[PDB]
Amino acid sequence: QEPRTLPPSPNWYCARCSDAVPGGLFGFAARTSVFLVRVGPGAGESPGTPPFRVIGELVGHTERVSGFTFSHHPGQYNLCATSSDDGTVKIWDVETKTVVTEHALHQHTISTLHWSPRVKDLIVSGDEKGVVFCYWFNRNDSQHLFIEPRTIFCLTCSPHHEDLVAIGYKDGIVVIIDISKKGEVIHRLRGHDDEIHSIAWCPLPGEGCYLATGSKDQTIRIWSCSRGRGVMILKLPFLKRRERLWLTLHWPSNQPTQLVSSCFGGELLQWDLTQRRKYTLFSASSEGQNHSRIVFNLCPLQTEDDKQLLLSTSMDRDVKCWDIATLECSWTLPSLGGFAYSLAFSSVDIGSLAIGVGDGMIRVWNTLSIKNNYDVKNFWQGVKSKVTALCWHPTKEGCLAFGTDDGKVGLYDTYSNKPPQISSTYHKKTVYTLAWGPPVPPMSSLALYSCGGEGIVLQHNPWKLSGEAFDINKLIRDTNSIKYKLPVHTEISWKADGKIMALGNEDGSIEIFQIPNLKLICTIQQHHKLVNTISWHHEHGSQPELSYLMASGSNNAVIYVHNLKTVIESSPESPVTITEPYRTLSGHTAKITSVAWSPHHDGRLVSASYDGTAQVWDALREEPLCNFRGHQGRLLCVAWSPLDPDCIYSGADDFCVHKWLTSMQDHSRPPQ
RNA sequence: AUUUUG
Repeated sequence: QEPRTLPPSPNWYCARCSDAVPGGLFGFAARTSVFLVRVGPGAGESPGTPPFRVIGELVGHTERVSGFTFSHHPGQYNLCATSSDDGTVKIWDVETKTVVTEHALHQHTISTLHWSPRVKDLIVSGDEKGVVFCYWFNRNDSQHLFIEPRTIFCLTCSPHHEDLVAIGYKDGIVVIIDISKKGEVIHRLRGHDDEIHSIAWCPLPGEGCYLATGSKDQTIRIWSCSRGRGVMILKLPFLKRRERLWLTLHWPSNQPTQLVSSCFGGELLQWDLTQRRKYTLFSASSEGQNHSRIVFNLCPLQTEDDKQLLLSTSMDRDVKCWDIATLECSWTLPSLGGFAYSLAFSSVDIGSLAIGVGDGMIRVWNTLSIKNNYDVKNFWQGVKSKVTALCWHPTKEGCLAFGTDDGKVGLYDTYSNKPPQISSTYHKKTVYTLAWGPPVPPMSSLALYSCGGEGIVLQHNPWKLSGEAFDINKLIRDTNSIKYKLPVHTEISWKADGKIMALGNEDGSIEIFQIPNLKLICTIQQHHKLVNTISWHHEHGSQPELSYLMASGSNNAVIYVHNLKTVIESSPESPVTITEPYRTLSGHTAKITSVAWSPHHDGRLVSASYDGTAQVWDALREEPLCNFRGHQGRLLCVAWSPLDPDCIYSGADDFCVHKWLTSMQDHSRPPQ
C-alpha cells in the first residue's frame, strides 16, 4: 500500500551527523546524502504501526557527509546545514531538497558543524587542523578563527549566549571561545585525556553556565563557567553484554536534572544528576531491543502529539527511536552498509525477503509483518565478505543458499542460530548466481548449483557441502561429444518444471540443456555481450504456453524474450540454433543486471538497469508500462512482491532497497 | 574508521 526504503547506514565516528526538529523531522547523514524521516502523527501510519516514514534525501555532496545540523529557529525548521569531505558546507531547504547557498572556505577535512541556537543564519564549522569558520549565510559574511593547532572533534554553540562556542579536540582539550573577540579562549576546561565525542550545554542558564562533556576516556565531566572547573566526574559503568567507546550526550531541555549518554556496547543511560553515580539503563526490562554496538548520535524529537522521543544512530546500522517516558524502544529502522546485490523471496514463507549486501551480512526482511514495516533480521556468522548471490530452497523452510565476492558458497538455516555450512570448493571469482535444481550425474532431492565469474558452474550436495562439488562441464562435454573448449558461463536459470537448465555465457549465447544428462537442445544467439540474467516465466498464468517464455539481459541495453515451446517439445537429436527473438524490449540505455516475471500476470516483466531505473514491460505487446527512477545508483536486482501486483523491490549500488508501487510512478519508459 | 567490481 505505501512505498518503503531501506536506506544506507548512518555514518560512523561523526560527532554530529544527525539532528531533528519538532513535529517532526529527523535527518541523518548516510554515505554522500542526508536521509529525511518524518516521525509522529504527520507520517500518517495506522495506529499501532510505528509512526515514522522515510520521506526524502538531500543529494548533492560528492563525498562522505560528516556533519548535519537543522536550524532550531521557529519558522525556519526547514533549513539545515551539512559538511562534507568534498570540502563544502551547504545550507539546504528541506521543503524543496535544494541548496540555498554554500561555501568552500575550509582547506582541510571538516570535522563538524553546528547551527547557532541564538543567531538565525550563523553556522559554525571546524576542521582537522583546528580552523573554525563562522558563516552568516543570509548576509554573505564569514570569519575564520584558529584556536589551537589540534584536530577538532566536536563543537556546540551555546543555547544562551550568541557569542560563545564550546570546542572539543582529539587530545581531550575543551575550550569555550568568544566568537566576537577573534575566538579568544574564555575558559579552558582541563580534565579529559582522550578524544572529546560530545559537548552538551545545560539547557537552563546560570548555576554563569554548566556544560557536560563526553570522552573516549570513559568519563562524562560536568563543568562550571564561573569556577572554570569540573564540578562532577562520572565514569561509565561496566555492564554485562546483552570497537572502542563512543560517548555521546543529550541533556534534555525539560529535565535538566537528567543527562542521557551512550555507553560501552551502545547501551543508553539516563543519569540522575541529583544523585553516587546513579543511572538507569534504557530497555532494562525488554530483551534484545538495545543497540549491539556503539552509539554515535542522540537526537531529541518532541512530536506534535507531545510524545518525547530520542533517536539513536549506531555502528550496528540500526536507527532506534526511544520513548523517553518508558525508556523502551518504540521502533527500529535498519540500514545497509553496502550495495544491495541480490534479492530473493522465499516460496515457503511468503513475504520473507533475503537481501545480499556488500557489508557482509545477509538480511531477512519479514516484509508482511503486520505491525512493523521494517522487520529485518541480520545473519553475519560465516559470511565475512560481500554477499553477491542468494537463493532460498524451494520447499525446505529456512534454508538459504548464499554466495560471496570471494567465491564462497554457503548454506544457512535461518530458523536456527547455528553458523552456516560452507562448501569446501570455492569459485576462483565472485559467485554471481545460485539455483536449485535436480541433481545430474555424477551426483546421487535438489542439488545446489553455483556459477562463478571465472565461468564454472558447480553442483553441490546440500546434505554434504564440505564434500565434493562437481564442475558440470565434464558432463556437458561427455553427453554432447564436445571437443573445443566450453564457453565461460555467466548465469544459470532452471525452468520452473525442473526439466530444462539455461546457461548464459560471456560471449552472449544462451544454451538450453535437458535432463537427465544435460543434453544440449538449443543455442540462442541474440545477445553479443555477457549474459547477466535469465528468467523463465512462471507456470500459473492463464495459458500453459507461457511457461516456455525465457527473458534475458546482457551488457547491452536491449532485452530479449525467447519462446522455447517448439524446440523443447520436439526433443531434437541434434541441437537447434535460434537467432531471432520472440519479443524485443528496447528502452534502457545501459546494461541489464536483472529481469523478473510478475507472478500476478501473464507476460509482465520487470528489468533492472545500470541506467538507474527499473522498467515494467508488457512483454507480449513489447510495451513499456512504468519506469521507477527512485534510486540514485545503478540497479543490481529486482523482485516482484509476492502479494501485491502493483509492488516491486529493487536494490542498487546506492546502498538502498526500495519498495515501490507501479501506480505511483509518473513515467512509462526509461530516460532517452 | 565501514561507505566498492553483473
